[PDB]
Amino acid sequence: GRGKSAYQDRDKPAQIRFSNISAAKAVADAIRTSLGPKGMDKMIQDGKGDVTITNDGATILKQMQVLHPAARMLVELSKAQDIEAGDGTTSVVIIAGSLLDSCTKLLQKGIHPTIISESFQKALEKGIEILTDMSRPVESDRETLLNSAATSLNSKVVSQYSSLLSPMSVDAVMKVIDSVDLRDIKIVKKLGGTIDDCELVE
Amino acid sequence: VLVLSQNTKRESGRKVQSGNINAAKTIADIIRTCLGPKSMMKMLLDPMGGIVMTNDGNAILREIQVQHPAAKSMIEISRTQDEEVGDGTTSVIILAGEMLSVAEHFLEQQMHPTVVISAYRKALDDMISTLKKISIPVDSNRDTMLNIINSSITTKVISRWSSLACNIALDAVKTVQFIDIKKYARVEKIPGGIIEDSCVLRPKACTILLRGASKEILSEVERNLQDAMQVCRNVLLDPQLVPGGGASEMAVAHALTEKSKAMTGVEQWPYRAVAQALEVIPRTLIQNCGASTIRLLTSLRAKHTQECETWGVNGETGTLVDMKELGIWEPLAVKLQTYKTAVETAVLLLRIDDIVSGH
Amino acid sequence: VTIVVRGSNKLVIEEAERSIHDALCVIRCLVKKRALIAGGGAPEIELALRLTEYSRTLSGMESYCIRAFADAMEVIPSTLAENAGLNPISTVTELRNRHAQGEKTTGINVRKGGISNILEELVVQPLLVSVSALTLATETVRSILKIDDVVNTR
Amino acid sequence: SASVILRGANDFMCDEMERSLHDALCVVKRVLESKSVVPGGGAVEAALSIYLENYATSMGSREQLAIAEFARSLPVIPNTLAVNAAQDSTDLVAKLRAFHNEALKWIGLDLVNGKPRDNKQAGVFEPTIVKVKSLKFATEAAITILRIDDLIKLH
Amino acid sequence: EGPLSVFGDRSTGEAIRSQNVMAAASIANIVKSSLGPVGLDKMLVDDIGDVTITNDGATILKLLEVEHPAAKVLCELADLQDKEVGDGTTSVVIIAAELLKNADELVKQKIHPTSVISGYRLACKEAVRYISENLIINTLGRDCLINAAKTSMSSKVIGINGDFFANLVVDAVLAIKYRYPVNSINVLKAHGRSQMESMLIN
Repeated sequence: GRGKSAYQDRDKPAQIRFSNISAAKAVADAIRTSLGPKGMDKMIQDGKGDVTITNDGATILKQMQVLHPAARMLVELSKAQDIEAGDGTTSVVIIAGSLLDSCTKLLQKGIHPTIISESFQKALEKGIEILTDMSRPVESDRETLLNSAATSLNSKVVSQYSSLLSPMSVDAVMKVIDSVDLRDIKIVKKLGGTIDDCELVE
Repeated sequence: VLVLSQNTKRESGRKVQSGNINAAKTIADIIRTCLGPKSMMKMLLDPMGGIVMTNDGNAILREIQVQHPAAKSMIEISRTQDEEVGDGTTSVIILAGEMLSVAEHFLEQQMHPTVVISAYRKALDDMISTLKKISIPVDSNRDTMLNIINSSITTKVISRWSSLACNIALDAVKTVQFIDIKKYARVEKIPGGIIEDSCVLRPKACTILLRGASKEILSEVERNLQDAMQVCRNVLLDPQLVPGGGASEMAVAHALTEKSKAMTGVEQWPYRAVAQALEVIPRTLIQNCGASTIRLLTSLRAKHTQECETWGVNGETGTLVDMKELGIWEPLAVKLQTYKTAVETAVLLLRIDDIVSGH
Repeated sequence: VTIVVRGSNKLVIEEAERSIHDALCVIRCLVKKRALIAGGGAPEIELALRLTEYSRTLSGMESYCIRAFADAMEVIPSTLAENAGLNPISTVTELRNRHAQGEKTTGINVRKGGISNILEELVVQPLLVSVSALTLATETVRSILKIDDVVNTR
Repeated sequence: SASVILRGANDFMCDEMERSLHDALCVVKRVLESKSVVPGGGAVEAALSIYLENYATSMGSREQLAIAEFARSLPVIPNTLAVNAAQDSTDLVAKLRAFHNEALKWIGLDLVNGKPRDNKQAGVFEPTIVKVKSLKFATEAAITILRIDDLIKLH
Repeated sequence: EGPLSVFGDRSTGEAIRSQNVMAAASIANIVKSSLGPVGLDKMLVDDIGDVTITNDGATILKLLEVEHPAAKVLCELADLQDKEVGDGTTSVVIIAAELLKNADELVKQKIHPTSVISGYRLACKEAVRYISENLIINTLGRDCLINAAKTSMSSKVIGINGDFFANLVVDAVLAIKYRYPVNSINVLKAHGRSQMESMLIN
């Protein structure tokens, strides 16, 4: 009758879970088309008009007005993933939409949401184990450092001078190694000369 | 998809020839009746209760609010023609409309524009050579000039005292004639009295002092006089004159048609189409007389091909008579420019196969 | 340190800044973790395989869900072949097999139209990006799967 | 610089003759810009059409149809030229191909006459640089639109 | 969710890629009839009422009120094509649309656009080579220019005397042509005397 405030939403267990999965999965399949070296850009023209054509999931979700809460969760994954690793920001979202996709089946079957949440977590512990268990352990060594700095500067416009940007990125970190803090590596883009003249001021 | 801004109409190909041609043809049939001494002056009532009574095609096109660009280009055709000499403003419009009316037909037979236009532009060149190949070269000479200037003052509000105005225009033009300059004849109109109290004021540039009982009448005496001076400006550049009453149109027609069979090919039809189009002048002419246009056309080309070109449509008698004998002559320049301004317009108009607007 | 980035064109410099920024991120993630894996679907399938087995062994709702969890990993490689023109479903199973015969590095080269050794293709990502990915999204899925109500007046 | 004094009995004449004086002002230029040039009329596009058609059959995989179509999006130039020149596209277009592999490259469409003519012998030449940019731009133009799965313009 | 509230664009799936084709189509076909010596000019009359009758595809796409983003791409091509060579501006817009249409076919066959794109790229590089192998490398020619000058004026108001000028056109170019600077050929128009006395101050 009149127990809820005028104009108010009250989604029940079976009702709410549905909306969330939808909102998320919808947002996932949205940026799931820009993933990969052949991804597709999305022109994000907000209200003012300032377009933001970006391929990165995070930048896409951070420019998109998000009204529903559940889908905002994904925007948090993209941001976090882009601050905890940088790349693969589009993956965390897609996978998230998938994990939700398969679990729903279980829900519409007769599996309590909790048990599922417990199971998935158990698989996570196993997942991280195996992955890391077979990862090639690398070395300080300036060699391997230029490997994660070179193969990471390609496919872009800096690839033309990645051979120089890599060393600087290695010296910029090699010094801030008090764990590395990206706040001690002040970056300043100036207009003069070329990218081949760039320098790393200690 | 919105290839182009929402609500922006874009006619393409055949959808353009239709809306463009007709619109122009229709606007040409509006002032059509206002042709000849039997003109049917329309009473233009703007969207505010206005009452515009006139015969001139230009003045009419400047009162009728048009929206379609095609009909707008026409109002521009009458703007250029009306500025040069003045009269015949409806002529150039009626022709430009007909040419599109006869063209569209060929479009029905699926005659690609490229071919058509090609024949139109070339046909235009034929009329020019024709006009000169039959013009009657008349003398300067005060006497002649008078007649020429008179015929340019026998249809307006100044016709009342045309004789006086003539001597005034004749003097103003014969004096500022070095090629005569139409900027050396100052017109000093002064309200009061009758147009009969006028007198040319003398000089590398006189100062004609007109007089007008009213304010509207005085400005009219200025314009007609200027036109009376124009024809005089033509006898200095184009001392040629061809018989009016349609006599001209018929000639060029009978000539062009004959040339058609000599050229053959696909363009063999357009040639005739243009010639048959020139027949509208004598046709609509006799029509304003309530006589049989068809019948007249028959007897017209009849005695015309048999006994010289001196024959034309006599509206007062509703029959064909020797224009030359009656003393009906029109400056070759008058006709010269007409066919030109007409064909040209129609030509490029036919090149328009799309118009980017807003709605 | 203070990296000075001076270039001719702004779009060229801004790209240098962004790219170098990423050249560091991957390294900053390599400091707290000196590991690297061939990124390209290899790690996803590898997990999807182990987890699936980790399911049959565990058994019960646990197994079911887990298998589902792992199957959710097959999306990473599928999209790859998808956004490459290759048949997603077919390319995947193709990798799953070669992943058991070849090695963990066995991934999908979206530039050859088929399976191949990613470790020899010069395609590796720091173990951190991965580790995080699974944790980040997984916890979330659990954070909103718990919310049994969403009523906040107006 | 220069000073081409263009007369005219009427301003309406000086306006179109000035617009015409600019047409052959840029033709005479392209003809001497760069030594490399090609016989217009459609010859070029025609060549690439058949050649690329064979290239597709030698590549295989999805790239066979991808290149095939491309070779079908090239003869569209001479096809349209004939349409805007009052000529039956299909006819000239097809006839061009046969006359393009018989009298060599120098065989394009002469809209003026309306028949496969030797543009090289006729004098119809356009700086290859134009062709390059034409393709390059047009191509890149597609890749982008095909790279669009969704957008967000908002009022 | 309620991402982009009222007044918000965003096209996904086939609903968009298609819209782009038709978008490039309508635009293409437009200036498609303006190529050749018998070009069919158009009368661009913007909002302010200014009438602009032109033949160049670029000038048409720069005065055409376009709303859809994709269609604007063609206007950019007509721009790049106009600031690099000039003529053929319509061609780049025509071939562009066609390539798209031919693609849709492969699309309705289940061939992801990525596969097609890779096809237009390799084909492009090759199509250009096939051109480079048949590049008539001459040193300009006159006899050829006059013909492309006499027929480029035979459809307007200067067709009657398209000869006298055609010459004045091949002369003004070859005279101040290195790269032919168009800013060096002024066409001073003055009333008086027929178009026959049109001279070219040498």
